[PDB]
Amino acid sequence: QVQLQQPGAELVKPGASVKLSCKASGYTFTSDWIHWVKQRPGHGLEWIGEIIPSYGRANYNEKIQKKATLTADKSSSTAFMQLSSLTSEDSAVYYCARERGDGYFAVWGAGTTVTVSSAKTTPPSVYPLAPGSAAQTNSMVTLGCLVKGYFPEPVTVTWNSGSLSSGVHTFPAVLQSDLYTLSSSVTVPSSSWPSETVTCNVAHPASSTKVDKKIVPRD
Amino acid sequence: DILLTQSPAILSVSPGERVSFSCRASQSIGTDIHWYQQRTNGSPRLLIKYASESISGIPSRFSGSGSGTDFTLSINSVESEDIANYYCQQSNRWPFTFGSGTKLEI
Amino acid sequence: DILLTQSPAILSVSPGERVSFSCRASQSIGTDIHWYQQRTNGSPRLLIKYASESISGIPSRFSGSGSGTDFTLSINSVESEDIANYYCQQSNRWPFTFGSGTKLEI
Amino acid sequence: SALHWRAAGAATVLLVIVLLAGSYLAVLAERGAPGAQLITYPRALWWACETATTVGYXDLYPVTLWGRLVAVVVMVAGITSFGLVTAALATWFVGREQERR
Amino acid sequence: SALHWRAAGAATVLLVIVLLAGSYLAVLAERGAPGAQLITYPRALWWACETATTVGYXDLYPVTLWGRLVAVVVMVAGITSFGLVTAALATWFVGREQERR
Repeated sequence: QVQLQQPGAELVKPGASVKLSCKASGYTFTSDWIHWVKQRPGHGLEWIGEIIPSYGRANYNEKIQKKATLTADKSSSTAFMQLSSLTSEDSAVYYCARERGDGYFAVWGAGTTVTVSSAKTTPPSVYPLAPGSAAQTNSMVTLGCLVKGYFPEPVTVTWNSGSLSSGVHTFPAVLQSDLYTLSSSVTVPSSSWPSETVTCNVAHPASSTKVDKKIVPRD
Repeated sequence: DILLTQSPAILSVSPGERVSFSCRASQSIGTDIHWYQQRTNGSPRLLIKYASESISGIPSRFSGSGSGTDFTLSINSVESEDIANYYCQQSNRWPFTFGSGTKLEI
Repeated sequence: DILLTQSPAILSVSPGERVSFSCRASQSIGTDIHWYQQRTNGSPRLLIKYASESISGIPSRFSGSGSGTDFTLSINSVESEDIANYYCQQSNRWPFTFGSGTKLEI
Repeated sequence: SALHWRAAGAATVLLVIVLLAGSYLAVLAERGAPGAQLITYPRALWWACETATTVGYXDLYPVTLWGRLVAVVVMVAGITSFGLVTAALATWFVGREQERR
Repeated sequence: SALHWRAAGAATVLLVIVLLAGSYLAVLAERGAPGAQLITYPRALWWACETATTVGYXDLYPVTLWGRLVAVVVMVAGITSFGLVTAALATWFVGREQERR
């Protein structure tokens, strides 16, 4: 069972503030420290700070401006990190990890994507991608779905609820006029389609809107 | 604050070969080094703790060695699932710190 | 006798930007470093003591970090009143010593 | 049974407790101080042991004000205890041999 | 009250005094010696504590002749004191249990 659960995404306007959370499960000891690591896209890991729930004390990275404030709630077993007065610089993926007071990070959270923009949330438009009537086929066939016009990142695309992970590709999004767009592809044995359904599950956390889309052949 | 240096930043190797990543500490830290793996769109995964100790659930292919200021994470016969970013982290002195990162390329 | 090196000697930055001065100790001194400010025709003014501790009466803009041999005094969003000479000083070993100095220029 | 004999054992149970709380409190106090090395429980426990016995090798020592205060308590507890067992061995030897006369 | 009990407490008050004068005198003696690290009061007090208890970690030690002499006095005061409390605990245990007969 996922040891640490964090909200998939958060949108914040410049100067505003957001409070990220991290709910823990599994064993819990008095010697547990919850850490927060910040990762900017294309870059590495940056330790932000730590807190010890059982006692409530936190420490922060001195080598960087203190945007974060750590707090813990023993009852609901949740650690929170209050980020304040944000800017484009504070935009990245924030991880929480647990340390048993022995120095290494045993388990990590999926990470919460934080975006600092004046833009407006927007669910993604999903469309099928079946071959063209004149497209001859080999022993394999390729399908896919087009997710476009959404904001902010990210979106999690799966094929048949993950039971088809093999032969899947989900290209990186491209930003334009305040709207990301990406495409995913899948390759199943030509003979297995459309005998066997192939759907595209798309979840957009920043707006709480999951949508599927069956991929059938054209007319 | 201990500075961990990882070089090179990108490592290219042939399938099945033996690859070695290196971490350089700015001062002796014992064996208080740990290694993490992060695949694309994924979160870090502890691979080796305390420089040599193996974690449960990690291919016997992964191993680590070193002490003091020089550490090495090796992969005996690399394969596709190994394409990712490797990081080291020290717990010798406060505050904990992370290496810049190394990308494995096949 | 501990030698504190400050480089560069002159730092030029744009209004509101974030500037960072550095002090290099010739040997580990813990966090026994302190920073001073001296404007033109003025006398030194303690800004940060023990590398990180903030002094009372100093803008929250000023901060310090480091330990061992590498130390940094930062200014989040520099402004005109900050144009002056910054110095570091160590109290780790006798005799106390001062850095050569760094001039902030906007 | 006998006072001295009980006070000794009580000193030993108390020691173990101080040793464990010492480990916890030391890490709690040291974490947050740049360069501090007394920052993980397992070694902090070993630090506590070598402090209570006074062998102080170190290979590890506190550097913050509260860490030092925690160190002072562990030192005294260890010295008091080890000293409360010597007095119990002296009471046993004296009171006993006094019969061998 | 009882001699041993009084001498112990007196040994403790005296200890605290030696600890403070030790801190003062150590800095006074060490300051002026190149490389000396026992040069500020707060840490000199912590040096005094770990010396009196004999745990000498270390992280700090005198290097001048007078600093060492001051160190010798603190060592002896701490050892004498801690040793004067053990003898008081032995007198208490002996004299007492002697009734439990």
